[PDB]
Amino acid sequence: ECRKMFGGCSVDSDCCAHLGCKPTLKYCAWDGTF
Repeated sequence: ECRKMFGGCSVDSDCCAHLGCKPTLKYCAWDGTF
């Protein structure tokens, strides 16, 4: 039960792989390639 793009989180360890909770915002921003 992890989080995905536009899922909503608080800490970096609150989303699935290839995702990162935005520090300025509050959601998992997928950044695998970019």
